[PDB]
Amino acid sequence: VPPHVPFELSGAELRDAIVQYATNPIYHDNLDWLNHDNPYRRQLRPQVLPHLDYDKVPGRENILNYASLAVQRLLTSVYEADLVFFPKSGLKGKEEDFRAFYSPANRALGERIRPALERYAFGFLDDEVGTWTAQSLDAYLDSLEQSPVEKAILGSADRERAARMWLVQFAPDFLSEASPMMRNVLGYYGPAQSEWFKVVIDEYGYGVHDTKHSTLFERTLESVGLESDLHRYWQYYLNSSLLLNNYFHYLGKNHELFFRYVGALYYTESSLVDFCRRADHLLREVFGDTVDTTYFTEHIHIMAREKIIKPLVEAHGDGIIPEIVRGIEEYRVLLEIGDFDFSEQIAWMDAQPELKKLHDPVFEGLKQGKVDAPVAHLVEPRGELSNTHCHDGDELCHIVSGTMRFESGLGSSLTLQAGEGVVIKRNRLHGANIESDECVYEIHSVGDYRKCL
Amino acid sequence: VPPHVPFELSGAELRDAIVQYATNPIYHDNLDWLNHDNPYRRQLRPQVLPHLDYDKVPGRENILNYASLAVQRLLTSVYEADLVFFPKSGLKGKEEDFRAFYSPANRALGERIRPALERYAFGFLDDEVGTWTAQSLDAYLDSLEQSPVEKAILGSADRERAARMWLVQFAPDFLSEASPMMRNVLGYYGPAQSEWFKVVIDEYGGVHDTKHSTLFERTLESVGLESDLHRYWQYYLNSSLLLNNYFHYLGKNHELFFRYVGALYYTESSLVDFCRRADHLLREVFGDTVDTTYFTEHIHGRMAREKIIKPLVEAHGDGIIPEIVRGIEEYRVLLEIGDFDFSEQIAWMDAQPELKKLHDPVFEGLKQGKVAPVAHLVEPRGELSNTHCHDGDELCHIVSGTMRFESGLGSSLTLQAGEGVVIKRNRLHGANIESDECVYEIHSVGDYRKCL
Ligand SMILES: [Fe+2]
Ligand SMILES: [Fe+2]
Ligand SMILES: [Fe+2]
Ligand SMILES: [Fe+2]
Repeated sequence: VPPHVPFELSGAELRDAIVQYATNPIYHDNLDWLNHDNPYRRQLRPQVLPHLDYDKVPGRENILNYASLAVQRLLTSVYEADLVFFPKSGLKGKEEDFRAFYSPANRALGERIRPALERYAFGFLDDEVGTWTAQSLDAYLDSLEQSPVEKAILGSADRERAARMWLVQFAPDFLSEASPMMRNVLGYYGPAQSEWFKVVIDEYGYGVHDTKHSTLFERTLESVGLESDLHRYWQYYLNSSLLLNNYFHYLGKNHELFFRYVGALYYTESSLVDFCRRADHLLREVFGDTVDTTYFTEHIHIMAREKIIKPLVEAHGDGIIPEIVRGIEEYRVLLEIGDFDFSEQIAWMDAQPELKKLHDPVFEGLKQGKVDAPVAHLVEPRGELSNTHCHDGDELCHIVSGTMRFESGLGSSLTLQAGEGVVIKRNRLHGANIESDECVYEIHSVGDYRKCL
Repeated sequence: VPPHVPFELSGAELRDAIVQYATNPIYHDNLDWLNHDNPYRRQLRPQVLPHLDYDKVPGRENILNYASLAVQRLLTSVYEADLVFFPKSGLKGKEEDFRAFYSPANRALGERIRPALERYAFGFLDDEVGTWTAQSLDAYLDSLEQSPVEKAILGSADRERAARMWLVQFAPDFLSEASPMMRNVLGYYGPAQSEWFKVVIDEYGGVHDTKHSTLFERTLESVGLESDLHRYWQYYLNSSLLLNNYFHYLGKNHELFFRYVGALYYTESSLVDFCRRADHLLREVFGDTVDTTYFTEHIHGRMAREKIIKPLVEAHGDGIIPEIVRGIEEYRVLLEIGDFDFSEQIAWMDAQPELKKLHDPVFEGLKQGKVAPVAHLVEPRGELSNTHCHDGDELCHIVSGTMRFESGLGSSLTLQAGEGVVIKRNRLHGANIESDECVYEIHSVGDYRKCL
């Protein structure tokens, strides 16, 4: 028997393999802000991946840096190759993009880099979350006010724009609802398999398309002027949103974390009533009667501890309890990241007029060397659309000549003319496009922008 | 934007990558003929994989050669990594085999070689199966004696052994029923998704006792067979794995989604005749004790042409009709291979006493130089050669010792000094040593009839 060479992929061979998967033309930069009914095109900005270090796994203080957002976009596209998508208007015309996403090359390229991507995205959870008995697990299970999402949407200068930015975050999740959960009911195991499929049955709405939860979220999006084609608002997905959705494909694809999904299954269903009640009350508060919230209220109309957790512990032993606990705590940490990330973006979107005015005083500090900041000069023609991204330090955009559309979120835009600019806060999703025949502008890497005031 | 380097894996780098995935100790040779309640260990015989050419894809005339059987075993192991398995007696004790099967290394190594394995396994179908209209398709759909399976089991010298060999072939399929089809209901598309999930619902029952996999459990336990995967892995036929791997092939690769739409029509619309013949066959062989509720419950075909095929062609155009037909015809070719492979295996098992007698005359023909390469072997007690096959007939001649020659589930021969057996090509077979030592020769006679 020949010796086994352990699987290894790191260093430059990892960067080349990640670039290889992402250089597929369906992943290149979009010329518009939205995807036009094409579920096979996902913008991964491949021109930046060669310059990132995937060997250096970041901590929680740095999971909002661009490399983590770049990895989230790669992981979403890698996971979703197992899911069936077709445009709302049909496959006719998009056959070539359909073949470039579902091909023997695309999945193998993404599956070979998945272990390394799955460690840059979730490696920090080891520092954020012993032996257990069924008795200790019970008490921990028994020990489980305005939400941060309510404060940001209700306290926003534009409540409707804030809520619409919140709804599109659930597009990859709710429109393919229970797709990650179904990864566990494949195979052959005990009665817990039928019990888990019982959740999927309700999650798919008995087979009827009208009561399917994915169709319910369509009417929710269509009631506020938003579309339901994936992935229309891909460029408006926050880092934390992809992190939350990718976590269940992470738990669902890798069956060694099957008991971690069992823990997160309890926590979601036991917190789902309060979440759906808050979403229904908040949406009707922002939009009124015109909003369709049947998706959330149906969940209140609708078994895991006795019918799944208990028989699994009796059959597979007490050694699986820490993983059930770890799945609960890992998910709670991720929810905290979403509340912080989403609240920072809304405040960043609402403060756009003042951060544009703030460009002046920051610009004077640099001219007086209050800080020493690297500068880059750029000349781009109209239609050079920088896809949405973020930076690890604050930047000062200064427009010398021309006209630029600075994007900070769905419905949040600034027109920047000659002599004007904007202060770009770090870790915030943002992009830009040129609206004039030519635009000359500068980018100042000031680190902390408050050091220039 | 850096230029795109197209995915490439062939030649020596392909063999190294296949050996790399299969050298996981959970894939090593089993010391017994059966797996004892461990769904994470599958025998892939990795010490033979370096000596196969995966670049030369064989045609249908050679898809029963051993190289195809080796690829079938790997593809099943790669496909089933997406499936949840737990032992019947619990995990407690299989933790490291459980971690050795469900790990990022096992999945990435198997997914990297999957495109090449799928070209070796299904490449012949390109030579075995234009534009279409909805009307041309309807007419093709409207135009679709004992079965070969009945003739083989009822014509067998041991009908009970014949039927038990037939039941274990469906273990990876029936015990994980609707698992390949459920790969298509993940995602986000039109009403056709809800129609497909309704078919999956019937296969799962939602209740565990009425779940169709549980019905097949009581079927196997009623004839003395166990329901833990993969106990009879060494007794799985090439064509059996080929049929099961075909639906994971269609389910994993969503570019073949409409090929599955064709295969969905044919199976459910032919499953009634299949289940009725199986119910009649099992009751004739076993009698009152056999539980055939699995087959009678199945007795989807009409919901699939109107509620799935019709709106899909209306939504995606006529260009998907050729793939729907291809899924139908590709499935019919594989059933033809299963019927031939299974009929040949039973005839090979029933003819064991005569093939032992036939060793004598084949052996003198070699003694007259009428035909053969020879290999001498000295193996100790407990040397269990896992089941495999060869591309030509071989003559096993025993000089000294005792050997248990395995030819199938319940088919065995004791081979002593001076005796032997004629090993027919492409037939699943194995061997074990029953004496403190066994010295024997293996003669590669090609066609054994040239020695008579
Ligand atoms: Fe739901
Ligand atoms: Fe930027
Ligand atoms: Fe069924
Ligand atoms: Fe042999």
